[PDB]
Amino acid sequence: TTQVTQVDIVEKMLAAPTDSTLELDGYSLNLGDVVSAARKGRPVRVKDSDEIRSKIDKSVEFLRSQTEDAISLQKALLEHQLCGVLPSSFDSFRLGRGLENSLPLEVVRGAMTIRVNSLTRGHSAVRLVVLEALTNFLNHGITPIVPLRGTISXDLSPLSYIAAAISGHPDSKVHVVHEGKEKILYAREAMALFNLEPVVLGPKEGLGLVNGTAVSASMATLALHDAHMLSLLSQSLTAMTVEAMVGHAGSFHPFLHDVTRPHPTQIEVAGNIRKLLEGSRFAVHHEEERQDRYPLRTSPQWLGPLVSDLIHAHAVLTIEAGQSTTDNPLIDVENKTSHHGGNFQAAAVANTMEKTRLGLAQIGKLNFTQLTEMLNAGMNRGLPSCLAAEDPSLSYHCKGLDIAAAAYTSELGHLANPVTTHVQPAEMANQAVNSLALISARRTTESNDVLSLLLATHLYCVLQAIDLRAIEFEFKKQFGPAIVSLIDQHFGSAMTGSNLRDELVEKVNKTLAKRLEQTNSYDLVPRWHDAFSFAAGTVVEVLSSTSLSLAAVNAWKVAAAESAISLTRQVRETFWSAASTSSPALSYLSPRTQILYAFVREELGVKARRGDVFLGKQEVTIGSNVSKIYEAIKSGRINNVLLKMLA
Amino acid sequence: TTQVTQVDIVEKMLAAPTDSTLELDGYSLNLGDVVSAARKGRPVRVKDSDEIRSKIDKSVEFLRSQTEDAISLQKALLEHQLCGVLPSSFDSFRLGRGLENSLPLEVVRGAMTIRVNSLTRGHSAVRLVVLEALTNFLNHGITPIVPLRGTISXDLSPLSYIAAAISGHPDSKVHVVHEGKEKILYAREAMALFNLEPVVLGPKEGLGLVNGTAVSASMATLALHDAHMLSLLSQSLTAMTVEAMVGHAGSFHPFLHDVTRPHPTQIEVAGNIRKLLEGSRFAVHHEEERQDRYPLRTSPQWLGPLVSDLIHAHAVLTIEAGQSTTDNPLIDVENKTSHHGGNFQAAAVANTMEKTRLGLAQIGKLNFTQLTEMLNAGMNRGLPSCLAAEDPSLSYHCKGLDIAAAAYTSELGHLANPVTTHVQPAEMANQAVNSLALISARRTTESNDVLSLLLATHLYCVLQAIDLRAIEFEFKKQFGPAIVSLIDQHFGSAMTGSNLRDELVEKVNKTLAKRLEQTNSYDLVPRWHDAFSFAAGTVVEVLSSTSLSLAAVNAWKVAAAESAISLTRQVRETFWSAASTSSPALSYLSPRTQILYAFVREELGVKARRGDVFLGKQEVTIGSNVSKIYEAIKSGRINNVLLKMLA
Amino acid sequence: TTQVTQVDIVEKMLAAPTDSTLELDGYSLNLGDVVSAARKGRPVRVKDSDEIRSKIDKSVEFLRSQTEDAISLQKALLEHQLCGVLPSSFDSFRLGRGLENSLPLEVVRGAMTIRVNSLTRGHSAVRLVVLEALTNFLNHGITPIVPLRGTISXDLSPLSYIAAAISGHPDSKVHVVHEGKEKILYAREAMALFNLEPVVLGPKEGLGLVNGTAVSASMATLALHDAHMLSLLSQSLTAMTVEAMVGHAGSFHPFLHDVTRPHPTQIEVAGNIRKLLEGSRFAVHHEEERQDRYPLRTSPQWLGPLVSDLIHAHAVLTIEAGQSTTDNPLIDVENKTSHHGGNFQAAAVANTMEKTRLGLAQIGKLNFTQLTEMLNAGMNRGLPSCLAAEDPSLSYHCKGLDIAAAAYTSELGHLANPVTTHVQPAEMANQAVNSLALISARRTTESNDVLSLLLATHLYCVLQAIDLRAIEFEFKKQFGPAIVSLIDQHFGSAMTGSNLRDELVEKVNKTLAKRLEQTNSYDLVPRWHDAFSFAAGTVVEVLSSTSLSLAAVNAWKVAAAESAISLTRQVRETFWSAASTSSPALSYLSPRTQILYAFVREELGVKARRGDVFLGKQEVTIGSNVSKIYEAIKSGRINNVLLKMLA
Amino acid sequence: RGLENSLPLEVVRGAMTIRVNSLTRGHSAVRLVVLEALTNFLNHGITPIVP
Repeated sequence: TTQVTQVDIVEKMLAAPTDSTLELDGYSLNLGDVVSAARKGRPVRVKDSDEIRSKIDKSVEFLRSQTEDAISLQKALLEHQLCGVLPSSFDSFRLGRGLENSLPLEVVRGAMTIRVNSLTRGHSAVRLVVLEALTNFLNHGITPIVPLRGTISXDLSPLSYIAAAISGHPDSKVHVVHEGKEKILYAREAMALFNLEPVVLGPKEGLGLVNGTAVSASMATLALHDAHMLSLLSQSLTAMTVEAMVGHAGSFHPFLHDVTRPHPTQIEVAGNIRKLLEGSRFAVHHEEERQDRYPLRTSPQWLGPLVSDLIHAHAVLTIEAGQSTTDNPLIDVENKTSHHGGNFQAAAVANTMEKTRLGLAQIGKLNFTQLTEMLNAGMNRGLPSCLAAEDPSLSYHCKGLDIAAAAYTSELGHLANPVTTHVQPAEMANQAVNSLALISARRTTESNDVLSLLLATHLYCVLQAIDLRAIEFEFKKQFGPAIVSLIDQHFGSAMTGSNLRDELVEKVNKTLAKRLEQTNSYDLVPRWHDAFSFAAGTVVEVLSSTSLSLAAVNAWKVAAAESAISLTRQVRETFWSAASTSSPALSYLSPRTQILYAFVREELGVKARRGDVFLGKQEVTIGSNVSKIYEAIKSGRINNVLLKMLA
Repeated sequence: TTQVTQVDIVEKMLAAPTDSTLELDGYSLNLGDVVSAARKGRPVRVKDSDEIRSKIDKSVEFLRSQTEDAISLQKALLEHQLCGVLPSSFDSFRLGRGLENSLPLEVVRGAMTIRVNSLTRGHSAVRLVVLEALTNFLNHGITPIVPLRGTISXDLSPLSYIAAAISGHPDSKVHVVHEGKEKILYAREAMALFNLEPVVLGPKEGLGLVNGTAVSASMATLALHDAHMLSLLSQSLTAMTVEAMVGHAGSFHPFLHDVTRPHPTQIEVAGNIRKLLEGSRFAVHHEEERQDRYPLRTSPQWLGPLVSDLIHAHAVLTIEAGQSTTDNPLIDVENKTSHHGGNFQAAAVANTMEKTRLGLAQIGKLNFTQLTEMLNAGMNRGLPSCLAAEDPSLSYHCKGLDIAAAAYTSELGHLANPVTTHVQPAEMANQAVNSLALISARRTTESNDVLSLLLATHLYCVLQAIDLRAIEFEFKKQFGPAIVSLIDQHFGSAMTGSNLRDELVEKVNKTLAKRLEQTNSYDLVPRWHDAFSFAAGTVVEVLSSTSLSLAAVNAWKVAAAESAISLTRQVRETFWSAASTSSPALSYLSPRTQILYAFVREELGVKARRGDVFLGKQEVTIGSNVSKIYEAIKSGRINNVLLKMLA
Repeated sequence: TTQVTQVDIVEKMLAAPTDSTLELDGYSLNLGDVVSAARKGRPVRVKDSDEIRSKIDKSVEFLRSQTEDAISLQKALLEHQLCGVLPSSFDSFRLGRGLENSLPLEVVRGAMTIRVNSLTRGHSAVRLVVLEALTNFLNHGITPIVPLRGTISXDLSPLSYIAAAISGHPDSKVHVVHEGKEKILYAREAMALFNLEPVVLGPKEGLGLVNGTAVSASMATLALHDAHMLSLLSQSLTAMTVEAMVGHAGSFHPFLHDVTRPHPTQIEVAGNIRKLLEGSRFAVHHEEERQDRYPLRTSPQWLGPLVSDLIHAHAVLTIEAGQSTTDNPLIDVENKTSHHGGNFQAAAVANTMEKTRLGLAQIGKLNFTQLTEMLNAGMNRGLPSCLAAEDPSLSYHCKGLDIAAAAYTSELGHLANPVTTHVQPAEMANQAVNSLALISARRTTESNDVLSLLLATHLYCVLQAIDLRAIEFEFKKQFGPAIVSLIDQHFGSAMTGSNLRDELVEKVNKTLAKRLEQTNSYDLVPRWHDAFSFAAGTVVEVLSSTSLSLAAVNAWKVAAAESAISLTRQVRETFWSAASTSSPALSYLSPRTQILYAFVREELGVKARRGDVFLGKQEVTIGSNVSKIYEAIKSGRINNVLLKMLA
Repeated sequence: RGLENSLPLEVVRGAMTIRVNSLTRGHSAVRLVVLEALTNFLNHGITPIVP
């Protein structure tokens, strides 16, 4: 639909407050909201309504009227569910290790937020003091430690650990930061510290808690949120690769989408890239009288299908996470009746994770092909061998990254296979079909991580590639006239009263380019002597009817190259002398892509790399720098940059 | 969205005329249209309009104004494309074998239809006579033979074999039916049989003919079409299994979907099933004081997500097949400019196919779990062992089908893995990313096929099950009172003046049912003696205070069992004596599901099966029957009976 | 182990007689045997021995001593098994279509052969007359029609259709050839045409006939057989590509395998390639002072692992197909005891198929990367653009095949995913684990097929490449001196008494080669003018101190280029005028690889291609030719030419 | 948490052991003092953090 783009969605999510308290009313909770609560420690509370309180209280009352095994049964439903694996002791912990078998804290916080929001719909019949137990945990930084695996997503077990924690189970353990450091204390031990009192689960109040898809919906919401970002970064990387490659903006022309193949997201993607490329002095906007490969040229038709899936996933997950009661059985109250269904079958969130993971693998394949092309000397239209600043003979700057990019891409491929086709006949066959939503959600989450390493690698590389390209442009700017000059100083007199000027200038220059594009692997000196050497053979053809010794041309050849090698060395020192805030790239880069350049180059401190050898020094590794770009993506810091350049 | 459902789409598709000529205008082509013209030999033609003819002629005229190599180049860009593999001779052909390496006929006709439509948009710049070359071919049943494999769906090769066929190529075979029998002639050797004249491609009139998605879009349209039907059949099968299982309709109540988890497609599927179940005597509609399993109870939330993808896929494909120019370059006549993009990257159609194939596996899994549960004596609530009409000892009716069901399901799982993750650096890396659309379409088509096998098998089995259920019902109808009769005849006098009446009849009936549930694998005689034998134990409890000999009750037992044995044998013969058109099943089945039962039991001839042993003969095999149902699905005959019961 | 190689196995298989009758004795059956009897209509029979007949009769006699229901039960355990799907009528059949849902003929014959062999072991307890029922069927070309799908390879159904065919079932069709043409008759309607008498199964003589792996083992044997050939063809293709690429044979030196990484199969493959490369004029054998890519250089370590699996698979299958009773129960006559186990769980054969299918994808990938590199003008060391004989402008010879290659490879990837991970809780859960052997065998067979398409395409392309290489060689042979000639004719006098001779000839030749490497995409005229134009620049350097006009050298340039243009055009016509049996390629190709070249260029008729444009005509398409090579692989005709060049 | 993006210590220790064992075959041409650098790391519980 040409109304609501991924960007609209990202801006909405990014607008979510982290300070103001989030109010759960059972219907307006959105994806940006759950993410702010899970990761940004946003305060959370069941909306101060009365309507909400009444329907809640009414649900409970309707049940009270239909005291013994009611509580006992709950204990029996919680017992068999606390069956997951977790480190038995703290002795197993090690530096940077220890909690691998536990669900990420943000997933648990997001799960509790979604758990409460749905219980406010007055269908579950669980006391308001129980929902409050959960919001207090969230507001006091108390997060239950729950096993990573064990659920088939009909999320009974992980949810039970949450219930056990609030109900103060003896073996229940929780996580919490106690001024300065983080600790893992027992449930009743943590609650004691914050003056919180353990709740006591009553009639059917246990199924109303352990039933549901809150844990899946939570991790899935975190994953879709991260994937949107990666999607927009991919598009930004495309625009910047079009620039570094000196490609064509025309592939993103409205006629090639809006008109001829009106897929709303093909239009959306082409529109975004078109926008990013506007005002670019790197990319080509017109031609007068040429190829440009699929990685760049077919990028909208490649990413477009993926984007609609991500937009679709967003529709599904906002309904799932903010407007659905996934418990069972459910009460109708106003109609005085209980219904037995299966709203706990998280096939909806599983379906979004399966589709997103395949999409994450398609985005990675696209960007990999663009990046590997740009890193291929015989394909990147002139750029230095491995994006090395100095002589390639002792510099292979990005070769390893080119390799790492393939490694990430391969892994995304395997990760992309479906999880939902591996359903087993669980629970004495009563749960013969289960969604496997959290397992799918977990796989998609790893794919986000792997794509992030790939895209952080691509960003690092294009930056370096456009700086180099900026250097080529600075050089060309001055060498263009210099060629004309050194020509006349050596041939003007050699032949006057002829047309041996406008022609020799046009053919020499046309021959120089032709050869220099497939000689970008040569070290500086040999490259230029090779260039004009070929250029000489061109003068011999235009100036056939002229009086000149072969030593009178060989002098023009050694002088032309000499100037080129001296020029190039000049432009280079100028660049490495000026701070990045003054980079020559900032005068060719589009105003919008210039925003990401500055973010990485200025705010993240990762600069262009000269080359250990040349510098005669081993500087902070490339990896240490890629790692910094990677971390900006995982923390989300880059999100606003992306929004700002695409808004 | 709650507007437009899968049935709304199917209805619209099945409304596509087969006789009325189809006029292509570059924007109105439907998926119902495309299908009628490819599988229903519906006449096609480029709409008789001046507008169409105008822009067509203009696109050409624009080109003609920017001599020799123009045609040559197109004899080059057609030479290297005719590189697929196909039987070199007819000496290879065998009985029911020979064209495995050729593209299905209907796919070619559809591609032909789609090719033309897109050409009418005037972005191509190809003569109208050429478009007519294809239409004539379609109108005369002239379908070229094209290799099954070879393209990476950037579909150059497949299309080339279509061009060379209407361009009269010496080594360009085709397929047609010459009154009575079909044959495989050569291009000009078939066109000179229908008065057709082979066209000659002019300037860039080859690329505008071989650059496109036509072939993929065609096969994808046929696969999505078939998948829509299978998707409806799966819901029908769900309803009928709820009946055969004497399950609960409450799982499809609007409160458990429309109100609690408002996913449009979960509501859509729940509604469909609720409908089909309305007025069913088999399914339960309300209790009064259970445990339906997930295969039945969670079907809406299981199928809902898949349904939304098929509906999303329809939106993608309609725009692709009926409103997009997937060629390159593209001309903007009313702007005097040529555009170089990449609308040939069929990622859009591959996306639909990838998601559809996964959906087909999810459907298969659901129906399999339903079917296998219904075939499990320990889970099917009292149905006969293997759905055998007579004694189980010498009857294992659907044993093989349960196993075949698992076989088809397993195959569906492996088929569902993605194809788009196996992209290769094709064509000197220029085509580093390619959609693989046709290959994916091909795989999805195979899943359509295997699901058809699974659903045909499920249909066969559910039918036999409800008849057997009908018989159980008729029996329980007459046996109920019989029990109350023989009870007095033997007791009554045994203890008059007390309450040993209402109680003895309740408890005996109750204990009689609890033991029959798990004894449905016994023959008939021992089964019934087992039942009342257990009952007699209940008698000893109720009639504790009474004067009766152990032989007095043993007489009651044998009598009861004898009555039951005779009774069941009676209700059976009554069933097998009456034509299916008078089957007692029609008295319990819902009005809507009865339609499917009648379609199979009558129009198909596939009747219930009593048993080869019993009947002392070997009648047409189970398979031959299942094949009938399968053949009804593949031909599309069952399509209107599906719309009929759901519309 | 270093004993027994893949070739040793192939040799042994291709040594299986087709005329000499095959005698089954329950322990000697080979995989070469099984194949000859299923694909080579080789006569089969239960070895004429008393021992065999003794234990057979004894197994029966043991049973007969522990009347009615005995036969009935077997009419029940055959009823429910004939549940597969197959065309209900012949009105469905079409040209080259009709039996897609039936098991391949050869598979049935093989299963038939294997069934019998296992029965001769006397563990079954089935009459000898029954075994003869099957042998006769095989000897008379009577092959029953059995449904393609249905079994989970615990292969009850498929086999049942074989029993019912020789047991004379009314609804049990079969296939046979009645002098001249093949037909599909009924059981007794075909046996009463060959004087055969339908057998009647007695006590437990049905289970001992339908319980087994026969069908899976059969298809797996045929697939492994084909895979062995493909595996050898892949190594042959590797060697020929090293030639066409003028690569290095050093990568196959024994020190880089036998000594440094002693993996038996890496040594085995390295040896095979080393061999084929012995005495090659194309491949380099030693330097004297490079960079072969992994597709060529790492082929032994890439194919080695896969080869070991095929050899391991052979060991598994031979024991399975020729020395195992996969029925149940099983009788130990000389111990008076019946055993209940599970030798019908074909996990063994599924294992072979799963690993073989993955291997087929690894092979395809390797050969694809080799082929696509050879087709890349920028990587193929000087070969013509798309392997076009004439000017590239109007010739893109193998463009379509590079793309088809990627297409086949992508398909191989998806096919390679496992099938054994999709096991379902079949048959009321009694068969909770089942091998899925036949389904896996079926998939592996398809990979055999698609790899054949890929390798046939690779073979076609390498052939064209070496001819073109041969032409380059013949040209370089005569051009070398020509350069040294025209150099003196124009220079020499220009500067006598100096060293401007040995130097000018070296540097010019050197710079002439460096520019030709990357100019192989130019037509011919501009190409050569481009070359010496660059050369002239080198002249100006060497002949710096000499009296010569710019028109003096420009004369040399044009002269040189003119010479080259004429020369190349001469060596070309010399090539196209001589029959292939006299192709200059035979002078450079290794003795062993020449065998493949001759097999294709002669016996197959597939000649090099000059170009439709140039020749001013449209000759048999590339595809029709590739199809020939493909057909040679499928028929197994190329098998002996493979053994011939490797033996 | 913290070291998820690093290879497990045992893999690195096993890698160093295998690295040395193969360098003793006299095909690599790497000084013995270099192989010793690796065994000392292993014997002193020094394990390089690797991505």
